Amino acid sequence: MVMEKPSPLLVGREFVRQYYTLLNQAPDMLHRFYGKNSSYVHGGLDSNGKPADAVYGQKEIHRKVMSQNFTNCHTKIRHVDAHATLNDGVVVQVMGLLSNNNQALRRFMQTFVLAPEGSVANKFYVHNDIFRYQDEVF
Amino acid sequence: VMEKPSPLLVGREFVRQYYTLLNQAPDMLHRFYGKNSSYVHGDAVYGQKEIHRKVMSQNFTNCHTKIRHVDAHATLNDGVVVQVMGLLSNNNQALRRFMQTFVLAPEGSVANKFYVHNDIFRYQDEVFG
Amino acid sequence: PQYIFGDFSPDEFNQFFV
Amino acid sequence: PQYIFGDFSPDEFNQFFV
Repeated sequence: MVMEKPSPLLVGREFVRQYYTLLNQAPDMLHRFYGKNSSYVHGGLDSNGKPADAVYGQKEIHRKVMSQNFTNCHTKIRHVDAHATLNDGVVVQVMGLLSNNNQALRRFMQTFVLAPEGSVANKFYVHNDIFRYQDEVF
Repeated sequence: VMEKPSPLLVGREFVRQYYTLLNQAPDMLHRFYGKNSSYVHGDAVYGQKEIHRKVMSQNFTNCHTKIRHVDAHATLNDGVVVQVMGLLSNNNQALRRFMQTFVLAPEGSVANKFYVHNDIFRYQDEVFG
Repeated sequence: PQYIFGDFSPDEFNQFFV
Repeated sequence: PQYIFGDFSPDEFNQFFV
């Protein structure tokens, strides 16, 4: 009954659909993916012309998501690649289009790291979430 | 809490070394990787010998990089995950916007020393067609 | 939905992810 | 480089990284 480690690509494509399903349906609940040492960034520019910084931990991630204005978010996933990494982790690379409150779709580049939770089988958490729009950066 | 290195400083140091070498000697790129490293430049190849061949088949000539942003964070088991957003021009063809994802794992012995456990590259133009 | 990705009770999962 | 990456001798290091 001893198993193989789960397929990285399948793990990655099912997480990415859950992630973007929740962002549209109840983004007050995105915080549930994240742990104590989880990094999060979702685009943004500062006072200078310069990309905005990461926040750390559940409660900081939650208020950060809340302060963004996720209303009837629409997503198109153009690219998903996933590979085993350290400690039976999965690294996921995503490129797509995102629109908030039915404004224009903007192109994006994202990287996730999923860590085993270790409790049940097939149970993961998001250790890292790096999301950047292409316009704010290029 | 062991005075872990700064992930950003580790990130920016690896990124200068990588693109410096990609330009100056792409032959030597395989020296970043271990036996269980995965590599994609748009099916994955694993380990130094297979990665070296993949490198060579992509003729890296007078290869010019423009990095626009770099994000590095600490990940599982003392790793650093790095997303790069840049432009690449190979043999003075038109600069093409790319995304690259790196995972950097500690060698376990030597201090301040890392190898590349994951390398994923993708041109954005191939994806938004 | 073969994989679980955060802290969710059973219904929360079958509200959002089935 | 206070930080080493991959498998290089100090001689190769000087030629490329400094």
